[PDB]
Amino acid sequence: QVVMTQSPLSLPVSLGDQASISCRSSQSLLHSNGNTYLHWYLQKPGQSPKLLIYKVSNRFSGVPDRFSGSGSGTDFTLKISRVEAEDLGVYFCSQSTHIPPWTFGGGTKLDIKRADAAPTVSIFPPSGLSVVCFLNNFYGVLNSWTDQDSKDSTYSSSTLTRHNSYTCEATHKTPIVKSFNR
Amino acid sequence: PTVSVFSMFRYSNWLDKLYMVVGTLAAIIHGAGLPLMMLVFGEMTDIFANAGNLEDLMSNFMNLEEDMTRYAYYYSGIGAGVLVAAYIQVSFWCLAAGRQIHKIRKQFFHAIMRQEIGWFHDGELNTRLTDDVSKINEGIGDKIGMFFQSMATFFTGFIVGFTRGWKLTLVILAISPVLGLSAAVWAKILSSFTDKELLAYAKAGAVAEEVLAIRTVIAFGGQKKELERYNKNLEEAKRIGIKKAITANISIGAAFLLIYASYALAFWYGTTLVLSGEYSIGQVLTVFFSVLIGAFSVGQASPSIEAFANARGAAYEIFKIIDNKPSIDSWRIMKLNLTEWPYFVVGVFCAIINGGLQPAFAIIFSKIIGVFTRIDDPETKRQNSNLFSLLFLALGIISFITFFLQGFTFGKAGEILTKRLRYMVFRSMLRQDVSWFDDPKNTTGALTTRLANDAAQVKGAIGSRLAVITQNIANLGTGIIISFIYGWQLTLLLLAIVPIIAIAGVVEMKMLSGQEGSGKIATEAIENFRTVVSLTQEQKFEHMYAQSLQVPYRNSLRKAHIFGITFSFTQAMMYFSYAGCFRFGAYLVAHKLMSFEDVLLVFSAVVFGAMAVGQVSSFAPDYAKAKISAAHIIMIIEKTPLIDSY
Amino acid sequence: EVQLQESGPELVKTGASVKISCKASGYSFSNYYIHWVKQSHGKSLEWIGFISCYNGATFYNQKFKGKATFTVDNSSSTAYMKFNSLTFEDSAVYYCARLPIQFGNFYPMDYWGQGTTVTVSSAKTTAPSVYPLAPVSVTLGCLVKGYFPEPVTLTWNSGSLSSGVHTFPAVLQSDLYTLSSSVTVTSSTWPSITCNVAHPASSTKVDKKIEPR
Ligand SMILES: COc1cc2c(cc1OC)CN(CCc1ccc(NC(=O)c3cccc4c(=O)c5cccc(OC)c5[nH]c34)cc1)CC2
Ligand SMILES: COc1cc2c(cc1OC)CN(CCc1ccc(NC(=O)c3cccc4c(=O)c5cccc(OC)c5[nH]c34)cc1)CC2
Ligand SMILES: COc1cc2c(cc1OC)CN(CCc1ccc(NC(=O)c3cccc4c(=O)c5cccc(OC)c5[nH]c34)cc1)CC2
Ligand SMILES: CC(C)CCC[C@@H](C)[C@H]1CC[C@H]2[C@@H]3CC=C4C[C@@H](O)CC[C@]4(C)[C@H]3CC[C@]12C
Ligand SMILES: CC(C)CCC[C@@H](C)[C@H]1CC[C@H]2[C@@H]3CC=C4C[C@@H](O)CC[C@]4(C)[C@H]3CC[C@]12C
Ligand SMILES: CC(C)CCC[C@@H](C)[C@H]1CC[C@H]2[C@@H]3CC=C4C[C@@H](O)CC[C@]4(C)[C@H]3CC[C@]12C
Ligand SMILES: CC(C)CCC[C@@H](C)[C@H]1CC[C@H]2[C@@H]3CC=C4C[C@@H](O)CC[C@]4(C)[C@H]3CC[C@]12C
Ligand SMILES: CC(C)CCC[C@@H](C)[C@H]1CC[C@H]2[C@@H]3CC=C4C[C@@H](O)CC[C@]4(C)[C@H]3CC[C@]12C
Ligand SMILES: CC(C)CCC[C@@H](C)[C@H]1CC[C@H]2[C@@H]3CC=C4C[C@@H](O)CC[C@]4(C)[C@H]3CC[C@]12C
Ligand SMILES: CC(C)CCC[C@@H](C)[C@H]1CC[C@H]2[C@@H]3CC=C4C[C@@H](O)CC[C@]4(C)[C@H]3CC[C@]12C
Ligand SMILES: CC(C)CCC[C@@H](C)[C@H]1CC[C@H]2[C@@H]3CC=C4C[C@@H](O)CC[C@]4(C)[C@H]3CC[C@]12C
Ligand SMILES: CC(C)CCC[C@@H](C)[C@H]1CC[C@H]2[C@@H]3CC=C4C[C@@H](O)CC[C@]4(C)[C@H]3CC[C@]12C
Ligand SMILES: CC(C)CCC[C@@H](C)[C@H]1CC[C@H]2[C@@H]3CC=C4C[C@@H](O)CC[C@]4(C)[C@H]3CC[C@]12C
Ligand SMILES: CC(C)CCC[C@@H](C)[C@H]1CC[C@H]2[C@@H]3CC=C4C[C@@H](O)CC[C@]4(C)[C@H]3CC[C@]12C
Ligand SMILES: CC(C)CCC[C@@H](C)[C@H]1CC[C@H]2[C@@H]3CC=C4C[C@@H](O)CC[C@]4(C)[C@H]3CC[C@]12C
Repeated sequence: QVVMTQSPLSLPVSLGDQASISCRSSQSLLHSNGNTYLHWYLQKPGQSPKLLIYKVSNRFSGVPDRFSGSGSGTDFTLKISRVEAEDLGVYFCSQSTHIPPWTFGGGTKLDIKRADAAPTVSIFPPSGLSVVCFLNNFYGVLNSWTDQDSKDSTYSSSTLTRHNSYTCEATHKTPIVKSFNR
Repeated sequence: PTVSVFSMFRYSNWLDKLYMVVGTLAAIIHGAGLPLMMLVFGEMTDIFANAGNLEDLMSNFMNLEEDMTRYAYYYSGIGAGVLVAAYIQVSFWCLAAGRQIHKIRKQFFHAIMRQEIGWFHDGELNTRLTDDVSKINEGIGDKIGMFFQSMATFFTGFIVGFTRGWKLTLVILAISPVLGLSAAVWAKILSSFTDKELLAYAKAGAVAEEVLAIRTVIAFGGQKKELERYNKNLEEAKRIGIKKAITANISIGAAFLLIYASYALAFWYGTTLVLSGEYSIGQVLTVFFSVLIGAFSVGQASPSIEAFANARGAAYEIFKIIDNKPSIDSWRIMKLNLTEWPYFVVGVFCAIINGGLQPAFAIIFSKIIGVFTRIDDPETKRQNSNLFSLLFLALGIISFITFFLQGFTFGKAGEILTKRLRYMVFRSMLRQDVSWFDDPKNTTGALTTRLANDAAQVKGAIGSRLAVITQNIANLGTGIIISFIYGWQLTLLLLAIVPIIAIAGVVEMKMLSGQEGSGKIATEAIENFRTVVSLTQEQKFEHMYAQSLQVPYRNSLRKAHIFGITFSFTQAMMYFSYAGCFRFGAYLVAHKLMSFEDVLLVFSAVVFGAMAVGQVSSFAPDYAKAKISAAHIIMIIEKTPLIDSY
Repeated sequence: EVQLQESGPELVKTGASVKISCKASGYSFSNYYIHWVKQSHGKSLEWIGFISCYNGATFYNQKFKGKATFTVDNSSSTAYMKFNSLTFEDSAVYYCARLPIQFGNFYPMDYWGQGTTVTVSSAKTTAPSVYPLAPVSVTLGCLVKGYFPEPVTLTWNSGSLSSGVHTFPAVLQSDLYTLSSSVTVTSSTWPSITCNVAHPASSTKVDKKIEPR
């Protein structure tokens, strides 16, 4: 029942650069036969997860030399030398030493690193009550999140469904507040 | 000068034709039984391997016995079918051959008594009557069934291999030609072994019978001259025998090495395919065993064609004669070979090593299959399979070397002993007196057969016996010990059928090998043909011949059925051994008292150990006859004459 | 070319049962186990169990024992995973992977299926409610509320306005989905546009023009 912990849930990278994804196990993954059975798979949206690395460092047949694996014990690392456009996805690790329960890592999505940005936070009163907040282009509550756009690689909403003071705090890591009265 | 193919069965009626047709049908059915058995064996091996892999995976056999009941049923069904088919084939072909040979004998003697005085040509006619009909019998008898059974085995094995795994089937096809060629050479050497031993001595036998046919030699005092004349041809015969002991043994050792190298190559490629995930170990077993046994059988059935051609040749003259329309129309023994202890030591060592080759093969085979009945790292599995393939190749090399060495050493010791015994016997006979030569127990024929047979049979009570016993011990004793170490319950069960498996091997070797009154009337008629044709006793002599043939005819017609049933039962026992052994093995593996590796080890070391024991013991000569001939030779050597002429 | 083709996405009702498939091609089917894995949204993959493609022997995770059943059809060389008494916590993406029988757990899951999306919900078909959103550059947008099931092909000006649009993914709001859309256009074009929502499952087409407050 090994609990595999992937250190970076999200990892922003850039084209033609090195990326490193870490994996930590709650128990030593070295087998009695001297081998460590940790494998790295890549999963793209809507496609089957593809085996990249197996047994810590061995490259699967067909995988380019871009991908390398290292580590031992309870600390492993997958390294991509030059992040190409065909490498964006979810990289997850998997152990096979301690079964029946095959366990997998949480996964690591590769975001594309660009310049920092600030959201264009706007609000809208109802036109059934429902106040919406649109936080576009940044780097009873119900939230949704868009994916990284292909053009500028930027994220973009909230909905609350009395009191006249209705505000929305946008405490980004770069706070912004927008207010409106009925 | 041979007769037509469809002219040799001219004396076969509707019953003989039906016998031949049903016999070849049953022979095809019997030949198609071993590849089907290998298919079932591969499926059962796959069951065992999958169960073992799943058990090794879920560490931290519930359907095995139920699944093995079905395969025991399949084994038993194939065994009963093989029983029936082999009985039908053997019995029917034997019956057809016997009836046709009876008719041929009667017609030949009828025509011989019908010839003219100007026709009556030699000796030669008697030898024709007693040997050409036996040649026809050997040619039109069980050997046609052998040929059809082996053709069926070859075709069925290759069809099974191609339908089960065509890549491995092609890989073993690439070596099938040399396998069939080695099997054919093996069969030819085994079939023409005694005839060549007679041909080697045929030169010295003429000098022996000419000198012994003796008063002139005693009077003129040329005993030393004739002794050296005999000793020269004895040297020649000994040289020819040593050359044969080299050649036959190196050929059969090359055949053994080829078998084991085929094992090595086929298992290396099959383990590659299994580790790649394309094949299963049971599929590999099925393909390999089917194709290999078929390729061996297709070469094993090569002396049948030679026997058929010899039958045509022998029947040509007989049919010409019977179609002639004449004008008129009316410690003490071992000491004898004590000077060959350097040969005997090497022979015993090589026989020990050769006998120990079967348990070593059992161990290596069980280990290479048990590699795939457990789960492990891919690299570890590949390394183990490579090591065991190399071990198969080493087994083959050691088999070649030790087989050739044992054969050559024992054959050279036997040839030296035979030459020495013949020389001393001829010297003591030349030293004897006319009072000894007049004794009607000392006939010229009896003395010549003492020189030709007894002197050549004494080695059967020393080297042959010692080699056979040593090999059979080093094989079966070590196999039984290892099987008791690894799985004593399965060993105790298989010990009950060990004797039947050894007897099956013996009976099958004798079956592949093919192992008085009427002759007297015939030779008297041929010798006194002038007086017979004067007294017009042709029809009466025909009657006496036909009445003297009746008891041998009935004996042959009964021995047909007897040998058919015993051969079929001994063949079906080899099939029932699978069912019994692997049913008990399924029980013991499900109850965790043993593993499939140890089951395979016990099987291969006990069942096939006993089969090899039987195959080897089929070559052992008669020990009682050998000791009687040794006593005869010793008394003639130690006989001292009264009127000494030396 | 090893391929493990899985069935399409399936939307079922709560408490019912459903059987998903994984058809293998390009290799010896009977030499591998087929493992089943479950991935919920925002969660790591979780191993359900495996079946032997040789005879059909199964092993289940102790959590899923009883509510999942593995079967195999060696003729068509397919594996099947059947649920029993489905529930909301069963809505996830289910993958099939192959594992060599010769090296169990000593060898990775080399090939996987593309995944089968199973959405379990008891709600019935509903009509989407469209609500414009205008302020008190100009940002506008019409929100879709209380529709079922997926999807709704929202569009701005029937495709003639495809730049500066942000259609956020639909999120479940008490057995009914909610979707939003944003459009930022220069201050000259508004209030001097129309959003079209199309729900094919209910066969609804609603066109709404944004009007200033
Ligand atoms: C009819 O021909 C022959 C007759 C004889 C001999 C050789 C012949 O032919 C070469 C050797 N004489 C001397 C005693 C003697 C010494 C050693 C052996 N041990 C062997 O392993 C052997 C040796 C020769 C041939 C074979 C096989 O063919 C053979 C075939 C299948 C299976 C076998 O074992 C598993 C075989 N084993 C042998 C046998 C016997 C006895 C008479
Ligand atoms: C380790 O694995 C394996 C090992 C082995 C085998 C298979 C394996 O794996 C599948 C096959 N064995 C196979 C042995 C093997 C070879 C050849 C034969 N032919 C004959 O006897 C034979 C055939 C035809 C005509 C005649 C005769 O006119 C004849 C006349 C007189 C005396 C004879 O003899 C005593 C005669 N004999 C024959 C039998 C048996 C070898 C070892
Ligand atoms: C129903 O079974 C059988 C029926 C018959 C025979 C053999 C059978 O069993 C294989 C022999 N036939 C006549 C041709 C003939 C002669 C000899 C052989 N020599 C061998 O195969 C063999 C030799 C030595 C060692 C071993 C093994 O350590 C061994 C271990 C596991 C499995 C095996 O084989 C499936 C093994 N084999 C052998 C084959 C064929 C007549 C009927
Ligand atoms: C397994 C099956 C197919 C075998 C069938 C074999 C049949 C066709 C054979 C086997 C023994 C044969 C019998 C043997 C002897 C005789 C005596 C003879 O004066 C007339 C024919 C007759 C009565 C034969 C008839 C056909 C027969 C019964
Ligand atoms: C005289 C008679 C027995 C000759 C005919 C031989 C027959 C019975 C043999 C020859 C080839 C054999 C087939 C070879 C391969 C396979 C595929 C396997 O997955 C099932 C059995 C099956 C389908 C075999 C059935 C039996 C078979 C058809
Ligand atoms: C002399 C012979 C014909 C007697 C009868 C033998 C019968 C019972 C045997 C011979 C070959 C056997 C077959 C060999 C192989 C297989 C494939 C396996 O996956 C299922 C069983 C099956 C299909 C066997 C069924 C039983 C079978 C047909
Ligand atoms: C003529 C002599 C030397 C050889 C006779 C047998 C030949 C035709 C056989 C024996 C081994 C066979 C090869 C065995 C395995 C493979 C791999 C497969 O993916 C393609 C076919 C291929 C490459 C086969 C081609 C045909 C082959 C070379
Ligand atoms: C000279 C006679 C007696 C024997 C000839 C044996 C030949 C045909 C055998 C021996 C070794 C065999 C090769 C062994 C391994 C491989 C690799 C595999 O991926 C394709 C087939 C291939 C390339 C085989 C082809 C056939 C082969 C070359
Ligand atoms: C069947 C007859 C005609 C020929 C057999 C000889 C050839 C084809 C076989 C016999 C033993 C075999 C070898 C056994 C073991 C090994 C070690 C492994 O790490 C690589 C392959 C290699 C080196 C095999 C190559 C093929 C081989 C050399
Ligand atoms: C000749 C008689 C008296 C005894 C014969 C003993 C034989 C069968 C025994 C003795 C020692 C054994 C070997 C001991 C160890 C190994 C290493 C293992 O990884 C493969 C088997 C192998 C190579 C064994 C093969 C069988 C073997 C050679
Ligand atoms: C586990 C141990 C005790 C097993 C010992 C097995 C012994 C007793 C067996 C194995 C091989 C056997 C021999 C095999 C062949 C022959 C030739 C025959 O013409 C006389 C018996 C004789 C000479 C047998 C005697 C008994 C024998 C030596
Ligand atoms: C050569 C023979 C006669 C030696 C004597 C043993 C023979 C008779 C065989 C036949 C049946 C066999 C038994 C069959 C089943 C079992 C149950 C198992 O859990 C232990 C072994 C045991 C008890 C076997 C012992 C050996 C046994 C008794
Ligand atoms: C329990 C142990 C000792 C094994 C049992 C002994 C077996 C293998 C022995 C005991 C008696 C032996 C038989 C004794 C005599 C002959 C006649 C000979 O022309 C061929 C071998 C043959 C047929 C032997 C075969 C092997 C044999 C059956
Ligand atoms: C009398 C002649 C023809 C045969 C003598 C041996 C017979 C009776 C023996 C040999 C092997 C035996 C089989 C071995 C194993 C099993 C499996 C078991 O679950 C049911 C009985 C069954 C199927 C046996 C039936 C009887 C059997 C076929
Ligand atoms: C008589 C001997 C020499 C040959 C035939 C052996 C046969 C009859 C033997 C060998 C193994 C045996 C089986 C071994 C174990 C069990 C389990 C037990 O709970 C019921 C009987 C059963 C199923 C036996 C039935 C008989 C059996 C199949």
